[PDB]
Amino acid sequence: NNNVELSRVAVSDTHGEDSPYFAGWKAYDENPYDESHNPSGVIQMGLAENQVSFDLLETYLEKKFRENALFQDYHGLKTFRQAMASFMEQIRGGKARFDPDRIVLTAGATAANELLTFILADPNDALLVPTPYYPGFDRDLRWRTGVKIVPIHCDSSNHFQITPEALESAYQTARDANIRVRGVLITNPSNPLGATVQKKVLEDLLDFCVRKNIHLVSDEIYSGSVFHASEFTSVAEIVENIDDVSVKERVHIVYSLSKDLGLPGFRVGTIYSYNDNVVRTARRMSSFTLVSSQTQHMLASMLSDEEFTEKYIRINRERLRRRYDTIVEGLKKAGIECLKGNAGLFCWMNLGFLLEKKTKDGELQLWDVILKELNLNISPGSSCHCSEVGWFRVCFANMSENTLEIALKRIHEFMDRRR
Amino acid sequence: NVELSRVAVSDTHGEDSPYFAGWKAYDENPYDESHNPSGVIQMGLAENQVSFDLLETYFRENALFQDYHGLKTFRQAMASFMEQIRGGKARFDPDRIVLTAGATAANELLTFILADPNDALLVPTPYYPGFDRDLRWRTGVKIVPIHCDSSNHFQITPEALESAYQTARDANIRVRGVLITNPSNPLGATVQKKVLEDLLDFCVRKNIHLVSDEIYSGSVFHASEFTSVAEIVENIDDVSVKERVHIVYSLSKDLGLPGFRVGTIYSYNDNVVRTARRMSSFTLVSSQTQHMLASMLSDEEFTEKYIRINRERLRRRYDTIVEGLKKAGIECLKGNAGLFCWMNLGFLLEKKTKDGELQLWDVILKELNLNISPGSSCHCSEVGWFRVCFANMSENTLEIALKRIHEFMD
Ligand SMILES: Cc1ncc(COP(=O)(O)O)c(C/N=C(\C=C\OCCN)C(=O)O)c1O
Ligand SMILES: Cc1ncc(COP(=O)(O)O)c(C/N=C(\C=C\OCCN)C(=O)O)c1O
Repeated sequence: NNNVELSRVAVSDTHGEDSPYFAGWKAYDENPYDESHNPSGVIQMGLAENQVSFDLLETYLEKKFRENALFQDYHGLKTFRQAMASFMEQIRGGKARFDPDRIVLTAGATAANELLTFILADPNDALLVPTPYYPGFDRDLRWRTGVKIVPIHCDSSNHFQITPEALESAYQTARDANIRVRGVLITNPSNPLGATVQKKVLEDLLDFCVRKNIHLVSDEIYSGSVFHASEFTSVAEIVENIDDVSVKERVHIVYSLSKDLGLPGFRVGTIYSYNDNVVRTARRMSSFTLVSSQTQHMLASMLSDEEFTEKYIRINRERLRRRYDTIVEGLKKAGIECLKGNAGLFCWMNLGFLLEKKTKDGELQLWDVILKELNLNISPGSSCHCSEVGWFRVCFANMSENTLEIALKRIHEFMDRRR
Repeated sequence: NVELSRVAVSDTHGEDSPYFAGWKAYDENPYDESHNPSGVIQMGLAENQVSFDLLETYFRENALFQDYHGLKTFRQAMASFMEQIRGGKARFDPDRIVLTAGATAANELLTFILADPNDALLVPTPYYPGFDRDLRWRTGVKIVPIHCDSSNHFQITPEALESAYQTARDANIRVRGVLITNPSNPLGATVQKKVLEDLLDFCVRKNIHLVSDEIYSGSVFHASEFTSVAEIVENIDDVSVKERVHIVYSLSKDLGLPGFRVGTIYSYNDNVVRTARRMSSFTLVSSQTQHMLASMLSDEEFTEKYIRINRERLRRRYDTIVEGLKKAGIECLKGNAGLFCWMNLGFLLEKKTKDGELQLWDVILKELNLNISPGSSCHCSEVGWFRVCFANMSENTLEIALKRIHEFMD
């Protein structure tokens, strides 16, 4: 006899925890920085969390049960989905409108993307994802679904943006390889690039999805963190300009309050689908990952406070843009370039010029030095499947001004030695 | 036009079914004491309101906490709360507690961990209709029934386990475990300690898993009649036996908090613990909710008394409905736990068939404006049985519902 057996999924490494993204976070837990009693400790810059605006929520909740405890309906509180739909309209500046009856809540966007993948792709089918992308997709999209990721290659020529030749090449290469493609999943604005997607690129992408008869999933979890509202194009805007419901039926939006509101612990995700069958199916499936009715009830009033949401979103954009400029201008003093970003909680930092040669193990060696001599946890670009080595994602939104300044000192101090 | 996955177009969502057709019909004309007492009274939903008044009489760091270990305070509260429910007959290490969004998530997640697509789990009939979705819809895993009949109050026998296993072998389906409900839904009955030990020996001999969904453990009328598989493991000394036992629990039924989506897996298998915790990223409990409940669920004073009083009211509510149904000439199976009774209407049947049972089920939904669950939606092997929920309603509403059934038998 042998030890009682677990499933293939259970012994698979697709949980993604043998990886630089997880090891650097682990190195942070063993020696965390602290201004007062460990200024030599590891500064956490590898986690995309937003604390720069959190005082607005603290100030707001200061100034202001049986029903929710019994409410477990898979639609979610009608009151909260109105708050969510209105909050999403405010993020997009009225260039889109959201019917609360189409809102499906999930425990964060982690749940939403896996759920949508269950709905749009069979096991052994594939989704196209532009590189570089959020390492967590390698778990979220694949671990339990049997679905595969086919990369859409992007390089620095066009600032890592989708080109029609890369969409056609990724699709056709897979189709010639007897891999069935079911859709494209994009991050808009991008993680890890911190960059909006240009409107015409999204329009060509939607046209491409029509021509191949595939789906378009747009993960817009950083939409409220675009530095300037007018530079963001949600796929909702491209679809609102179309009454052809035959076209609408393939577009789905993933959103979450984890990044824009800085509430990751509350696990508020949503799917907004223009496909009525996906809505009905996603909602039944959300039974496996429902949002606490307590937090829905708490957040509903705050997220419907049109006065407060207008102010929060405006101010959150400015503080993130302000941190982006702080860190990008700090790195330029040290002789380090970043991609020009216009959104998100992270900058995309080019260190390829410090490498042995453009190889993967050279990037990890450098990452090891930044993690052990500089005591900074940042994410190596190859764990985001970047096509060029030496790029690093650096998060700037989860820390105090001074902690960012000290982190900048260590890097500036490190470049002086290497010259 | 776009294609969706087989999972998306599948019937396994289970809503083209009487359990959800009657729950539907309730929404179109819902009862309300104030402005519609002729409306549909909901008796098809196992929810517990009878003890909620006891709860009523009783930030930056939380918002940022998204760790899949869960709050340590809340894992401590859950573990001590689960020990109090079992009367100290078992001990729960808070470090092994894995939280999920309800037991709905927990059973599906465990199914992902314990069985491959196209393998099977054995499930005793009758069983919770939601399992037909939860264990199968996204997992590709099959349910092979363990048949039970009324001769022994629908309890598992060593023989039924073995022929059920043989049935899967004939279909070239590999059995990976048995999932039981302890106490039973829809029977409302504890499982005898002897039966659980014989079940565990069967799982050892076939080297398969045993999942015990004990979401109704706090609703056993007389605490000593309940045997958790945790008590049986507490006194086993072979690790080969322990390693296959996993407990699912939730605060939805015993505490009446279904909306907060607090589920847990307590597994005696360290790799299931670690895998369940990684997999719980897809279905985490709100940290706000963990925090609020940690203080309440660690107040052993309040919890010891809450558990005691909830047992007494569910027993009396059980007595109210079963004695109400007997007055109308209807027998219920002898139950001792849960939020529902198991009602035999087999004598009003047109043809001792499944078609006949649903036809009769249609009458109670239309004419009586009562949603109750037909036993064939629980895969009962005998026709004419119905699950009737009694804890999701007021005193007044239950009396009104009984009166409607009483008149129908006239
Ligand atoms: C593009 C994208 N989608 C979904 C998620 C999941 O977020 P949720 O709504 O479940 O809270 C992330 C989280 N981004 C990160 C994940 C951090 O770990 C926590 C995962 N919940 C990151 O550091 O890049 C993300 O970047
Ligand atoms: C044995 C069992 N396990 C798990 C669950 C789900 O519990 P939760 O996910 O809240 O922790 C139920 C709910 N059973 C019912 C609840 C249904 O509500 C709607 C979802 N089907 C029922 O009517 O039998 C159950 O009976």
